[PDB]
Amino acid sequence: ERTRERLVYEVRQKCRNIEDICISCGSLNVTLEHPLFVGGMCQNCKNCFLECAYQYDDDGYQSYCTICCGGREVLMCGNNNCCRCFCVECVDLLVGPGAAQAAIKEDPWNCYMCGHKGTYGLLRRREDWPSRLQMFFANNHDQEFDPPKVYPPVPAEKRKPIRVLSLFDGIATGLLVLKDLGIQVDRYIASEVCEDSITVGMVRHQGKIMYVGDVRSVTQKHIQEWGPFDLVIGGSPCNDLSIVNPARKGLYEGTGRLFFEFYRLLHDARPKEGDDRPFFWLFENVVAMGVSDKRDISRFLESNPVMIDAKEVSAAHRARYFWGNLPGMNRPLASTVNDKLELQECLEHGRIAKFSKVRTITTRSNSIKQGKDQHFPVFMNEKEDILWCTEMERVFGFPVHYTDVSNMSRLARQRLLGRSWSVPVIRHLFAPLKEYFACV
Amino acid sequence: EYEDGRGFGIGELVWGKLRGFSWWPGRIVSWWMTGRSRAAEGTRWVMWFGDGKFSVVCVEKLMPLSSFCSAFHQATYNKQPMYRKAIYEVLQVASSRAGKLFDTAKAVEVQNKPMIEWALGGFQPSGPKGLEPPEEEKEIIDERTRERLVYEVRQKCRNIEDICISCGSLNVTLEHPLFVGGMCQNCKNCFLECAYQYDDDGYQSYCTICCGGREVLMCGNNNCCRCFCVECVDLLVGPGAAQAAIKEDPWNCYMCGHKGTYGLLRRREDWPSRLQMFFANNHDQEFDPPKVYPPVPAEKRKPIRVLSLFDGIATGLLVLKDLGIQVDRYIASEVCEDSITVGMVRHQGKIMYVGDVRSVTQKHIQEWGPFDLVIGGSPCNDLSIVNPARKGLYEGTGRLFFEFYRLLHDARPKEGDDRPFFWLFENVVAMGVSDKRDISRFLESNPVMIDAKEVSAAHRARYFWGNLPGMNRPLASTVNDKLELQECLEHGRIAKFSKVRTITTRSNSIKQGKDQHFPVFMNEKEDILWCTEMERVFGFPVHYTDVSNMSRLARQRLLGRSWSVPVIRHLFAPLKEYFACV
Amino acid sequence: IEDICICCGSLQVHTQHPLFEGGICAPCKDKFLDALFLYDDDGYQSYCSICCSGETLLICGNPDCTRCYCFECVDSLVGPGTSGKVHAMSNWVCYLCLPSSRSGLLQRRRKWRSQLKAFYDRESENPLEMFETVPVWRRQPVRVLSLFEDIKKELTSLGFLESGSDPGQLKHVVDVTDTVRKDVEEWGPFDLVYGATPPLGHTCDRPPSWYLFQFHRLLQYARPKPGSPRPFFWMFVDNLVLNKEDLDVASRFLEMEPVTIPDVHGGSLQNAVRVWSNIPAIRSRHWALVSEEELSLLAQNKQSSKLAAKWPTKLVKNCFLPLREYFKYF
Amino acid sequence: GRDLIAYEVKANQRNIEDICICCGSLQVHTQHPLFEGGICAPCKDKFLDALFLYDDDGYQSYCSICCSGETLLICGNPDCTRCYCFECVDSLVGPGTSGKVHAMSNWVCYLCLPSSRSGLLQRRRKWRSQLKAFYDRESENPLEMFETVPVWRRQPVRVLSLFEDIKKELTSLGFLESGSDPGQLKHVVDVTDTVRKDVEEWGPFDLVYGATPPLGHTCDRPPSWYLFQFHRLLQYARPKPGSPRPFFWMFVDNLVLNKEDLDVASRFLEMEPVTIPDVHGGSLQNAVRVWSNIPAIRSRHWALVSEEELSLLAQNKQSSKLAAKWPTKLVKNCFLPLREYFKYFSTEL
Ligand SMILES: Nc1ncnc2c1ncn2[C@@H]1O[C@H](CSCC[C@H](N)C(=O)O)[C@@H](O)[C@H]1O
Ligand SMILES: Nc1ncnc2c1ncn2[C@@H]1O[C@H](CSCC[C@H](N)C(=O)O)[C@@H](O)[C@H]1O
Ligand SMILES: [Zn+2]
Ligand SMILES: [Zn+2]
Ligand SMILES: [Zn+2]
Ligand SMILES: [Zn+2]
Ligand SMILES: [Zn+2]
Ligand SMILES: [Zn+2]
Ligand SMILES: [Zn+2]
Ligand SMILES: [Zn+2]
Ligand SMILES: [Zn+2]
Ligand SMILES: [Zn+2]
Ligand SMILES: [Zn+2]
Ligand SMILES: [Zn+2]
Repeated sequence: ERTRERLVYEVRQKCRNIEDICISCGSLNVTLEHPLFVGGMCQNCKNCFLECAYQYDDDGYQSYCTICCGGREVLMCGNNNCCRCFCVECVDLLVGPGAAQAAIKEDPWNCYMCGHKGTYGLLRRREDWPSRLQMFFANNHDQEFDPPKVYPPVPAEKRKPIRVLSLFDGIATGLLVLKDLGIQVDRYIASEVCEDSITVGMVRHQGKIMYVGDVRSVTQKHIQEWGPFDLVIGGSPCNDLSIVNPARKGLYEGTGRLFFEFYRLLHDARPKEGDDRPFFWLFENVVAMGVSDKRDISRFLESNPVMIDAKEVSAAHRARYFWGNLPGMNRPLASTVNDKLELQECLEHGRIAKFSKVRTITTRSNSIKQGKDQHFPVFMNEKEDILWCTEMERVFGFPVHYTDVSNMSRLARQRLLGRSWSVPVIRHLFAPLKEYFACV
Repeated sequence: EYEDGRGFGIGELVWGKLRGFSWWPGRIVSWWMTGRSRAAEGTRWVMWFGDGKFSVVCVEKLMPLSSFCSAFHQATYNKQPMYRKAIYEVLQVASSRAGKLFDTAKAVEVQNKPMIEWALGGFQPSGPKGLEPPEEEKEIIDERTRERLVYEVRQKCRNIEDICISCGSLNVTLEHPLFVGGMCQNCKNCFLECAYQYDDDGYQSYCTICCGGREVLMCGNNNCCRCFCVECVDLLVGPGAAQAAIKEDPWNCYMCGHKGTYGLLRRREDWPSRLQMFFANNHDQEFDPPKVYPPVPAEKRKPIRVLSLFDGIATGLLVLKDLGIQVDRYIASEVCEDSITVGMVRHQGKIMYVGDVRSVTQKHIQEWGPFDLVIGGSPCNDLSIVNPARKGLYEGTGRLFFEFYRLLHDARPKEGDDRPFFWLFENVVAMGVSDKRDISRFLESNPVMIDAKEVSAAHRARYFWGNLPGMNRPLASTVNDKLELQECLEHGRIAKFSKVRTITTRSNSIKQGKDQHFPVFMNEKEDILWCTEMERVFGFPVHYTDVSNMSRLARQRLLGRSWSVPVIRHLFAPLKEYFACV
Repeated sequence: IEDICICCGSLQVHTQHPLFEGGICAPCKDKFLDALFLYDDDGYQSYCSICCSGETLLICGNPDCTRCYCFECVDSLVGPGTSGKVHAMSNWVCYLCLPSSRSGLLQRRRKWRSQLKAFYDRESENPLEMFETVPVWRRQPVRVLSLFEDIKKELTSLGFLESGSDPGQLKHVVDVTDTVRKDVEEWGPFDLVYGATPPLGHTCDRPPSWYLFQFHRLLQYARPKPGSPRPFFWMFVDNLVLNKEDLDVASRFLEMEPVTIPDVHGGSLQNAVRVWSNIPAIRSRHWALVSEEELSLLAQNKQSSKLAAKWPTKLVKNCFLPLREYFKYF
Repeated sequence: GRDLIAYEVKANQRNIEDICICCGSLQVHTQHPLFEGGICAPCKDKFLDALFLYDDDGYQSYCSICCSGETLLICGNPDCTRCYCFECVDSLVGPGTSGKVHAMSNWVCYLCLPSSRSGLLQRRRKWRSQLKAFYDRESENPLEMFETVPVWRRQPVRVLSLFEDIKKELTSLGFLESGSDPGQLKHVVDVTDTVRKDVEEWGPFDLVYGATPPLGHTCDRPPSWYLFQFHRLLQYARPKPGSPRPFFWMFVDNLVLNKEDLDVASRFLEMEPVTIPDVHGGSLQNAVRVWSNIPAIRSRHWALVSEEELSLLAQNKQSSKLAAKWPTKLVKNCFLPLREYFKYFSTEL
C-alpha cells in the first residue's frame, strides 16, 4: 500500500515538492517538517521518531536509523563521537542508488550530519537543525495542559529550611546537589531498596538522609505525619520503561508500576487547597520510551515534560525528560566554568581520550571487533585502557571518589552509576530554588 | 653413639606422643644442634620439623611413621591449622629425601591434597624403607626437665630468673623480656623468629612464653591475640589452669590480665621498654654506629634524588611530598601492573619507572646517578616465617633482597667525595633469625624494629635498616594522625576493635574468625573493612588507591604489602633538615 | 431515662442512646455497630434501627423512609398495644419522619444525624471516610461518572436514575485515557465515581491495571472541594482478574482492605468479586472463610470455559442500598 | 709483501709507522703496541684474540708480534715467557739470526733486555701503559684490565680462598713457596661469620678465588649462597679507591647452578659465564663455569658447548656415586696470565 520508490522518483522529476511528502514512512498526511532534513513528516512518523531519536544501543551507536526509525538493517557511522546511523533504503533512495556500498568502501565514512557538505542530492541537512530538534522534543507534544502556577519569591527574612521527599534517589544526587548549591534542608527522607545506594547515601552524606526502605511500604498517613513537605523529587526506574529492552515490559507491568506509586505519594504531598507553601515537584525519566507511556505519564502528572540533555553541560549524552514546575525548566542550559564539559579536561594523568563527550561506559566484556574502539575510549601510553570509575564519576559532575563506599566491585558501581542523575543537570534545575529558599 | 636396640636413629622422622600432646610430627637429632648436653638411654633428642620447640621424647612414646595414616589424627588436621603446615613441611622433606616430587592457608589447603592422597595410598612408590636419611643425617637432660626445675622453683631451691621459662635450660644468658625468668640463647633465636608472627586470621601463631605453637589457647578479649601453650600454663601457672581458662568463654590472657602475678609466673611491669630493648639490642653481631653527616647549610640544600626499589604504590614519594621535600628525580622499580599504574597516576608522573629490578645494571645507576636516597623493601611473601611454604632467602622472591644490595652499592659513594647519602630497607619482623642475621650482615648495618602501633592505627611492626638519622629515637604521635580504628571509620559505624591487625576477609574464616575479621558495626550488624578503611588506618590519603578497577581483593592484597605512612614520615623527618624543603 | 438502657433494659449504661433519648449498654453498642447500615437483599434495613434484631420488623409507610423498628421496642418504649396499631395502620408514619417528638416514653432527639456522626467517629477503631446524612427536604439527585461499561441500568433499577433522563448526569467513556482536567470540570460535579473491570473471559489487549490506574486518577480529579459537606463516595469492584500484586497495589492506592462479596448458591461458589470501598457498613459484609485456592481455580476454569463473559449485576446490588438514605429516590 | 718490508724501509726510506709490521700490509689503522710500527685491522683483531693466551706448557700460545704458534722460541730466564717467530725475526731483526738464537740455549728477549734498538726493532719508552691505552681505545668491549708490573716490581701474590683450596693450584703454577707461612694465602672453609674489618685485618688481597664445591654431596646451604657470599667478600676485599692496584677474582662453578642463578650471577658480576669444557676422546668428562676478571678469559670460550648436554652430564654425575673430586686441570691452566702480574717462584729447583 506504500511505494516510497515511486514517490521519490516522481519527486526527483520536479513534480512533487519534497516538503509535501513524508520521508520516514512516505505518508501523504503531512503536518509538520522533519527536524533533521528538508521535507515533510507525518504524525505517525512523529510517534515513531519520539521512540527512536535518542535510543542508543549498549554498544554505543544508534540501534536504528534516524530517518526510517526501525529496520532489520542499519549502518554504523564510521566517524567517532557521532552515533547517528542510516539505513540502506534511506541511502539508496534519498541520496541516490548505489551510494550505500560506496559509503561502506570509505572506512572513515562521515554521517550526513557530521560531514561538512550539506548537499547530498535529494537529501539536504537543515542549517539550524539543533534548534528545530529541540523544538521537536520540547515545543510540541500531544498535551495542552495550562502552565503550572508560579509562586512569588518570599523575603529572605522568612525563608524556611526545605523538606524533601527524594523518592528513588539511588546514589542520592538530590541532597548532594542541594548541599553543593548552598541550600540547607530541615528533613530529607528518601525511599530506596538497593543496599549499595542506601550505604552511599548514609556514608558520604553524614547520615542526613533518613531512609524508609522499600517505597511500597510508605502510605499517605506517613507522609501526612512526616510533613509538611516542600520539594518532592523522583527518579523512577527505567529498566522496564525504556524501549532499549527487547521485552518492553511497559508502564503497566514490572518496575513501571513504581511510577504510579510516586504519583500517589505526590498527591499525598501537594497541599490540598491551602496554597500557603511553594510546593515543588520534579520527576526524571529516560527519553526513549513509547508514546503511549509518554502521554500516560504526562496526563497523570498533569504537566508537559521538558527535555534536558546532559550533553550541553557535561560530558555524557544523557538526555532525559523532566516533569514538574520548577522555575525555568525549559531555560537554556548554562555552561558553568566550575563543572567539566569535555572528556579531555576531566581526564586522569598520563592518558589521552581518543573520544570526546563519551556516552559508553559499559565494558560489554570487550564486546566484539565492532564493539572494540567504541567501548574503549581511553588510550594511555600507546595501549588501550578501559574507562576507570573515577573518570565516569568525574564526567557526571560528581565529586572525585564520590562512591568509594561498601567496597563494591567495578561492575556493582558500574550499574550504580549507570542509572544516576547527572549532577550539572540537577544543578541547573535546582538553581532557581536558592532564590526562593534559604541559603546556608 | 645412641644405640638402644629400639631403632629410631638420627635423621628418622616420626610422630611423638608426649604428655598432653596428640601425635605431633617431628624428627630425631643429636645434642650439638639443640644446644644441650649429652643424652642418656631412652633420651631421644627430638627435632620437631614443624613449629615446636626443642625437647626430648622416649622410644615408648615413639612409633614408626611408615604407618602414616594408621595413627593419623583428623581433628588436628581440620581444626588446628599449624598442624596442616607441619604436615606440609614434613611431607615435603620426606618426599625430598625419598626422591619423589609431586592466601597462605588457601595455598596450603590446595597443595596438600596430592601428598595426603599419596600418604593414603601407602607410600607405594618408595615403600616404608624409602624414608631413610640421605646418608648425611644418619650434664644430662631427662624427659621431665621442665617438670623438675619448676618443681624446685616454688621450693626456693633455684632462682626463677636462673632458669629459662621456655626450654628449662640452665644456660641462662639474658632475661626473658615479657615475663620474669631466665632465657637461653636458643630461646632468644626462637623469640626473635616468632614473637610478632600474626596469622592472617588475626591471632598469634605460637605461644607467648616459649614461642612454640603446639596447642595454644585463644585470648578471649579483643585487641589481645597473644597465645599460651598448654605445657607452659600447666607448669608455670599450675595444673588445672588450662581447663579453667578454656571453661570460661571470655577468658583473659595472663599478661593481658588486670593483676601482675599468676603464681610462679608474673608479668614485668616495664615489659614494653624491655621488649623494645630486646628486639633492637640483642642481635648477635655488633657493628659500628652508622656514619652521620654534618648538616648542610640552609642556602645549599639540593633537591633530593630518590631510587625506590620495590616501590609498590609509591609510598616513599608520597611521604616525601607530604614532608615538603623537592624531588629532582624518583626512579622506582616495580613489576606489578596495579602498583605501577597507581604510582604513575596518583602522582604527576615524576616517577621514571624502570620496571624489572632483575634487569637494571650498574650502567643504568651510573647514568641516572648520583643517587642520595635509596629506599626499598624486599618481598616478604617467601621470606616471612609465617609462610608454611617458606623457601628461604637464597631461593625465590627473597633472593631479590640481594639484588637490592647490588643496587645499593651502585649508589653508595666511594671512600672519598664525602657527600650526603642515606639508604633505608624494610622487611618483615616475623622471619628466621638466620635470615635476619644474614640480611643485616650484607647491608653492613644493624636493624631497628619500628612498630606501627606507636603512631599508626595498625600493628605493622617491621624491621628497618639503614643509616638515616634518628631511628633509635622513640616514635612521636602527631596531632593530625589516627591512632584508634574509630577515628578511621566512616560515619554511622562503631568500632569493635581499639586497634586492628586484620585486613583479610579470609572468606568469612570460621566462627572463631567471626568477631575478629569484622571489626565494624554498621547497621547494628557486622561488616567487612572497606577499601578506604585500610587507607585511613594505614595513614594513606583518603581514596589514595582508587585507581583503575581494583576490586576489593586486589586493593586489599596491594595495601597489605605497603608501608605505614606515619612510620615512613617519622623515619624521613631528618631528610627535611638535610635536604631541600619548600 | 439516661441511667437505664432502652435497647435491652440493662442498668449499666455508658453513653446516651445514638438515635433517640435513653441509655444503652456495651453489648447494645456492639450489636448496633455490627449492623449500623447493613442492608438485606430486599433493599431495606436488615435489622432494627434500635434493638437491631431482624426477628420483628415494622416497614415504614413513608416512601422516603426505610429504617424500621421492632415489636418489642415499640411495646416496651412507646407503650403496650402500640405494636398492633402500627401493624394494622395502612400508612404508618413511624416516629422520626413526622415532626412530633413526644410519644409516650419515646423522645426524639432533634438533628439526630449530628450525634450519629459524633458517635460513629468516637467509636470507630477502624474508621472509614464518610459524610453526614442529608435530611429529607435537602437531598439532591445523584451524579455518577461511570467507567468502562454500561452502568445506568443498575442505578435506574435502584431508583437513582429515571428512564429517559438526559445524559447530563451519567457519562460513560470506555476510552478515558484522553481525559483532561478541563474535560472533567466541564462534565460538572460528580457525587459517585463507579468503575470496574470487565467480566472474566473478555478479551483485553491492554494490561488490566489500566482500569485501576486511570480510575484512581479520575477519583483524584473528582474529590470535592476541601471542607465541603458534599457527600462524595467511590468504590472499585474487581472480578478476581487481577493478580495478588495488583490486589496489593489497589488496596494500598485506595487505603482499603479488599472486602470480598462472594455469591454461594446451593452450598457451592460460582462467582465472587473484590470490593474496595469507603461506604459505611461494608466491612460487616466481608467474608473471611474464602481462601485463595478455590477462587483461583474457579477463575482459571472461567478463562478455560467457553461461556460468554456476563457481568455480575446482582452482586453489586447491595453496594448502593445505603445511598438511598443519602440521596434522592425516584 | 711479507718479505718486502725490508726493501720498503731500506730503499724507499719510509717511516715504519705507516706500514704494518705484523704482516706487511700498507694499509694501517693504528700503531703497534708492543713495538713501534704499524698494524692492520685483522692483525690487531688476532692480536687481541691472543694477547694473553697461554698453552698447557705455560708459555704464549701465539707470537708476540706476528701471532703464530709454529716457530715459538722459549726464554732462558723463567720469569719472562715471551715467544717470538722465525718470520718476524728474519724480517725485522735480520735474516739468519733466528737459527743463531735458537741454537744457543739461554736467551733474553727484546722485551726483557733493556736495549731499545736492535736492527729495525725498537721498544717504545714507557710502553707498559701504552698497552693499557691500546686495550682501552682499540676494543669493542674493553671490560676491565690492569697495567702490568715489571719483573723487579712484582710482590708475591696474596690470594683469598672461599669454600675451596687454591694453594695446590698456585704451587703447581709456582706462584707461592711450598711450606711457606699462610700469610699470603688464607683459606676460609666457613665464611658466614666474617666482617669487613676482619677481612681488612688479614691484609690487602690481590686475588679472591671462590669456588662452589663439586657436584655430589652438596652442603645443606643453597648454591646461591656460595655466590652471594663470594660477592660480599669480594666487595669487602676491593682495593681502596684512589690507588687502583691489580685486583682480580675468579668465581668458578661445577655445574650446580640453575639457569635463573646463572642469570643472577650475570647481573651481579656483570660477566657472562665463560664455559670451560674438558673433553677426552670426544667425550665431555666435566666442565666448569667461570666468571673471571683476569685478562684473556673469553679466548678459551667454546661455542660448541650447549646447555642440554651439560644438564645431561650433571644428571649423569648426580646419578653416579663418584666421589667429590675437584676439576683441578680445568682451573689450573687459566691462572697463567697472572704470571705477567705476580712474581714467579721456581719450585722445581
Ligand atoms: N521497588 C522499589 N522501591 C524503591 N526503590 C526502588 C525500587 N525498585 C528500584 N528502586 C530504585 O530506584 C532507583 C531507580 S534508578 C534512579 C536512581 C537515581 N535517579 C540516581 O540518581 O541514582 C534505583 O536506585 C533502584 O534501585
Ligand atoms: N621482581 C620484582 N621486581 C620489582 N618489584 C617487584 C618484584 N617482585 C615483586 N615486586 C614488588 O615489590 C613489592 C614488595 S613490598 C614493597 C613495599 C612498598 N614500599 C610499598 O609501600 O608498597 C611489591 O610491590 C611487589 O609487587
Ligand atoms: Zn510518514
Ligand atoms: Zn532509514
Ligand atoms: Zn557521523
Ligand atoms: Zn631457654
Ligand atoms: Zn610456651
Ligand atoms: Zn589478653
Ligand atoms: Zn442494654
Ligand atoms: Zn418513616
Ligand atoms: Zn427494635
Ligand atoms: Zn698487518
Ligand atoms: Zn712472529
Ligand atoms: Zn725474556
